[PDB]
Amino acid sequence: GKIIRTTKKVKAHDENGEAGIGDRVSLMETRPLSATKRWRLVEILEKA
Amino acid sequence: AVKIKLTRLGKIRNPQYRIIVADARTRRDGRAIEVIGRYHPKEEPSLIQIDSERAQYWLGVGAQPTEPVLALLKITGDWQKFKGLPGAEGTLKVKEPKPSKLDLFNAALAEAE
Amino acid sequence: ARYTGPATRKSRRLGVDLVGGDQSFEKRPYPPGQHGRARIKESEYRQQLQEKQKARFSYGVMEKQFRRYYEEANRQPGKTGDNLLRILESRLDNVVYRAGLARTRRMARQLVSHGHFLVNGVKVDIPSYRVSQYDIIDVKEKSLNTLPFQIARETAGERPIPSWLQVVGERQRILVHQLPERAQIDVPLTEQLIVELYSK
Amino acid sequence: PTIQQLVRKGRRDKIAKVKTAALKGSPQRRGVCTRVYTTTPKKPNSALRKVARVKLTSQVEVTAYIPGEGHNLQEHSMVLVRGGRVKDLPGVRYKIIRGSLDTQGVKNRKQARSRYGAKKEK
Amino acid sequence: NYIERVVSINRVSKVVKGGRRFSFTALVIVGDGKGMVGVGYGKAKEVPAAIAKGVEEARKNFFRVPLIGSTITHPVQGEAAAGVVMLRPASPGTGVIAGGAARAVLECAGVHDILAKSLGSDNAINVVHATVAALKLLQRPEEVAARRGLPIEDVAPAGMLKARRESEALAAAAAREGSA
Amino acid sequence: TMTDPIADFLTRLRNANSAYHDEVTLPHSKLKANIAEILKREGYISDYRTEDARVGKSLVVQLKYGPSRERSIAGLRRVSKPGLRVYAKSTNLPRVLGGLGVAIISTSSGLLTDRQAARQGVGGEVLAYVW
RNA sequence: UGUAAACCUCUUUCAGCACAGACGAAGCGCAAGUGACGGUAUGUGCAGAAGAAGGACCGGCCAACUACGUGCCAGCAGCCGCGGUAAUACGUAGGGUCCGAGCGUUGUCCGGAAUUACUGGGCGUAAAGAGCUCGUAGGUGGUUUGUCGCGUUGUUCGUGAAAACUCA
RNA sequence: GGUGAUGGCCUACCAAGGCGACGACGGGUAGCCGGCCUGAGAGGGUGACCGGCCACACUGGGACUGAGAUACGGCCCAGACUCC
Repeated sequence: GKIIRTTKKVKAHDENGEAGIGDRVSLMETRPLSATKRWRLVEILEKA
Repeated sequence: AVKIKLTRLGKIRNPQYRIIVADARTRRDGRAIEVIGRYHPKEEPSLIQIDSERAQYWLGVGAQPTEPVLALLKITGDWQKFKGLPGAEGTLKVKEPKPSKLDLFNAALAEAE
Repeated sequence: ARYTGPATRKSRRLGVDLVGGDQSFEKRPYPPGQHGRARIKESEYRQQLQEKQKARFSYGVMEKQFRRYYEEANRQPGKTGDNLLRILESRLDNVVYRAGLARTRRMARQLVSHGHFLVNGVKVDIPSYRVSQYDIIDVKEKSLNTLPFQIARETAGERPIPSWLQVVGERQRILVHQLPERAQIDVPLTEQLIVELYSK
Repeated sequence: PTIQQLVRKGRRDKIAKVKTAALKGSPQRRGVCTRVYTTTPKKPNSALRKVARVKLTSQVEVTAYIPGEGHNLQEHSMVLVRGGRVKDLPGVRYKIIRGSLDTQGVKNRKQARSRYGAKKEK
Repeated sequence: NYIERVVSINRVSKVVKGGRRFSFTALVIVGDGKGMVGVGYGKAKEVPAAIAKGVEEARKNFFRVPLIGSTITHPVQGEAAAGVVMLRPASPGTGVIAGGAARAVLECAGVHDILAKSLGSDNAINVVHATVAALKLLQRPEEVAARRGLPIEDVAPAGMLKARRESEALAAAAAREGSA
Repeated sequence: TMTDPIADFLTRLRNANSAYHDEVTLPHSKLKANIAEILKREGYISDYRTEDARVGKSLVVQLKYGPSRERSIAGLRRVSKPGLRVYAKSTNLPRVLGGLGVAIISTSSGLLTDRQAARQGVGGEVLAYVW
């Protein structure tokens, strides 16, 4: 019954090469764009 | 196709069917979609019951029932209704509701006294 | 399987009349055998077993049939002793006995086993047939020529008939009004011991 | 133990000792006796006890114990095996069922005939 | 009238230069079948003597029990030397469900429908002592409402009170059929 | 360090009840206050109040002993502890002593005993058992 | 032994013999017939107790005792363990008990086993605290205002195939 | 380019990147499930019947056909065994 925080990587997509590292993002799933590219960006969200 | 079938159930001597809308490429005691009725011929007045509305739905979407079920539908009037031939001519015979246990007991009492 | 051996034997084994009029029991109510007098290591298991052996040899049930009845009584929503005892007195041989057209439990078992009765329009050659409320056990045509049965219909002023039953006719037509309960029945040993046994 | 320990490692359980391994989950097996002889039990119980040394069809060579008081068994006889602990002996687990494929219901045993394989007097 | 028990007999032996000066023990439980419960560990060279000691010592050391008709109020953990017991109420018609020791205790006490379990210290001595500790940990809802000032309605649920009323009805019935 | 102030509260009351002390002293918090008010309602203790200290506030509790020195609180225990955060649906609420004793739930409607929470229909985090 | 028995009555189920003899098919056909199970199921009668009961166990857990034969033997056994002429424990008789068309045995699994303990366990001596510190990942986190409402909680919708299970 | 279709499914080129002590890469076993058995209940073992899915069809590969192929009772090849 204990709460478990867990980790999970994801591999996603931007058409225009915006986002740097150390950020917070919105996301949405899309039809697969490669092997292991499944999610896309919606809003590069909270700056760093 | 998407036909109307009967599935066999029960035990080895007396059957007690159900009425099914399922694909034709399935098996007899197989998966279903929407059971609608049933049929107990081992009884003499031979029970029949159908949800006529949903039956007419599956007849609308293009089902294609088999001979026996088609006969039952002609009886109950669902086929006659789907085709508007004269109209839903009700041919169904209902079982005789047999006497009530309480009335039997009380009548035997009053007969003895 | 109808047990056949002596009833006197077991009525002496546990030192109680299960038929009542047992003159050989009156003579030798103590147990039988070469060591019938000998002394006892007492225990609770002994009494708990003794209980059900008394019951099932009063009635005729075997252990497996009995255990099925017990599971049913515990499955029901009442409480186990009352439920079981009612379920168990519901049997047909016991019914006809307590109505009195049978002189003995064996005789009732036999008469049903040969199909002499007729329940609401179906032949019944079955002894463990239960009877719910509002059921009319008439007798068939040719129960006449049984001579002690004629004695029954004539002078069955023997052991009393209970309240939830009744007889109303010349062919001795039987009638049930309710299913009994424990305070109504008042038959041998109470059965918390038995419930505890199968609670083991 | 804490719950983080439990989630990180777990409750690894025991594994109990498989009894009667040669039979391979089978109740019996079939056997042929390479030897036939007798052997003495431990120091408290002073007697002389019967023994075989069987080649099973599960391909494991094992002793066996021989109930009753007679035995129709020499080497190469084909018998059948069942399992049973015998406290009197170090390394024995298996018994023999009497009345199967070579062995006979030892004689005059009128009580408990089912266990030894002898018939009823009519 | 009293109900009495004998639920343990071991054969003890002090040892001395001649040899073994044996002796006998006993554990005896007494109960009116209504709530009084007494316990005694009697011993002697003589088994009747030890039994009689246990009898009289149980009749000394009674203890009243918070009953409801035929069943306890609440479940409870009772600890003794190592005797653990998890008593718990039943629903009526269930039976006196326990082993040997606790069965003796509760059947003598008057219980008819109760659960139980031994979880440590299989010895009858400590088992009985733990059961007794549990019965002491029990509390009447009346005394609970007393100690915390509130009334029985806010202190208890409704089903227990149903049991109270129905058992008082059965009891008044029994007594008014007896005398009146 | 400190991690479980509610366990501090409860254990302190338990220790003081065993030592038969009269009044207790803590620092103060909204949650502790609501707990105390619920206990004062349910009947376990006589009274609480808020005095103060050098840097912050402080609670003071006034216990409840029998006239013959009968302790009013028998037992006491925290349930939903850090680590094992125990949550409760209305369908599966805890029953203490058949309902005599008291659970202490933390809900959208605030702290509530189990009965009040059930009558509202609500459920949520559990915090303690009392008897 | 044992009301067990003959004994005089009675009932005749189930099997047995003779006769009749189905529904299962508001169906299929536009022909005239249409049941593999099936001449069975099931009734009708017929003569009559006539054709019909074994298996395991008995020192204790574990309700069930004597005698006899053997007396470190043969042998038994799930554990405690029993046999050196007097055994209720071995094999046979009588007897009794438990079950009953089954009865015992073996094999495997769960249980009891709070004996991997989340509910439901411990670490001074019973087996168990690393030789002691530092600190990464991780875990956990004081008081208080506001905000998000992810966890959480309440309600309703969809779904959770049927059969299984449970209630009538 | 290809597919009924998205896709390194494939291809040329370009950058070198990805995975992992929350156990990858390796090893051993096993068909999954509704359910079944047990148990107070959590939970433990199980996957015979009945039903839904998946893989296979002497062993290993391959494709045509056609709306739809693991193509049992279809084809080609390769091998083991058998037969005229």
